[PDB]
Amino acid sequence: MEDFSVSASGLFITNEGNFQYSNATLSYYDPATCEVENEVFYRANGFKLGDVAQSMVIRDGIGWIVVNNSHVIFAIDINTFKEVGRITGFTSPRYIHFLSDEKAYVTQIWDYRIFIINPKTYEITGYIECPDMDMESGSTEQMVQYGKYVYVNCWSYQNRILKIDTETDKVVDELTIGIQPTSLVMDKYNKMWTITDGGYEGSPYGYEAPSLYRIDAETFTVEKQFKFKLGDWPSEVQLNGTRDTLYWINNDIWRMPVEADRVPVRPFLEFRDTKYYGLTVNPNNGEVYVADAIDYQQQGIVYRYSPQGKLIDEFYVGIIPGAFCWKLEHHHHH
Ligand code: CNC
Ligand SMILES: [Cl-]
Repeated sequence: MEDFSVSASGLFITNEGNFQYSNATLSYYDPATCEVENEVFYRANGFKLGDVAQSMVIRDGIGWIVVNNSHVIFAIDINTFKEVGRITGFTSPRYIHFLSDEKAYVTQIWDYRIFIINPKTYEITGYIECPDMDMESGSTEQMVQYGKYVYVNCWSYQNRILKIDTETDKVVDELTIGIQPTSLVMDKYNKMWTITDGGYEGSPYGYEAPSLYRIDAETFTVEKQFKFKLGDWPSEVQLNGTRDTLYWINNDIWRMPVEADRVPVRPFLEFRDTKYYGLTVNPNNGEVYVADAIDYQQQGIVYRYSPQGKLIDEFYVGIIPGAFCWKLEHHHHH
């Protein structure tokens, strides 16, 4: 076991590792020193994260790491990386969304329910049943808040956004769109963005040209749709800190102002026959980080770009780096 006491400002990278090989890891990058630290959860705690580290949220000095195929969320000190607690019993957890210190939602694959937890006591307290959904093909994924409502995309073998009333913990509406919306963000106009992966060739569920959608939160209606090419396998809508510039992965890294009527001809970062897989925008300074899985086998590489697309830095992370979590001392945005 190793003692860490890292920067007040930094960047976590979760590494999924290889599904069913239990080689998921956590990386910590200091943008001021341009130094990366790899395998920091193992190094700090003396045991493995597990299988498919999916996502991470930082709240009140604690990092909540979702380990999808280990049925657990780890709570860590964001400075020492030491575990302060864990929640077990998740079917196959995906994303955590906090409503309070005592209430959060945890989405699942292979379950038709969203888990309700108490992060304070580290307990599962209840379940939200998704309509028209079973265990065999169930999927809830990313979440955004809109007043008293949480919106959630249904990804694997699903084609819906659900609306949850957080005051009753019930799904109160749904919207059917293209198959397998991957990810969900809310822009500063309270308009949601989601991008579909289009399924895959030979899928028992579907295989189609994928789309990027803008969905008004108030009317819960599609306002814009940008359809791509059959065989495209897009992912990971991401916003800048002012929530007026959208990024996503579709071979290339794409950038579009949220009020645009057309996807720009030119991508932010050109495809280079690798596997762009993870994406984030520094919420304070607009710097763009691209996690490249390369070939899903070797150590991944993160590329750090200026908001104008000029390379700043590049560093190795773990295998299949999938997600980022910002550790910021101050947020410039409200
Ligand atoms: C590439 C890939 C990946 N996939 Co697929 C995705 N997205 N996937 C695919 C594709 C594989 C073929 C291709 N076009 O390249 C593709 C699009 C067909 C696919 C399909 C699926 N995938 C699916 C899921 C959910 C997953 N996939 C990942 C394994 C997920 C991977 C991410 C990860 N962290 O592992 C992943 C990004 C990289 C796998 C890889 O090539 N590794 C390198 C390779 C050398 O190692 P490998 O051990 O031989 O990998 C093989 C397996 O991973 C297998 N496989 C891939 N996905 C699954 C899912 C399941 C349930 C099973 C049993 C096997 C697989 O295919 C690979 C090629 O043989 C996953 C961990 C991503 C995630 N972070 O959630 C996740 C499984 C989570 C879980 N707890 O079950 C689908 C259910 C998604 C969907 N509804 O479209 C579906 C299931 C197919 C099935 N039942 O076999
Ligand atoms: Cl680790």
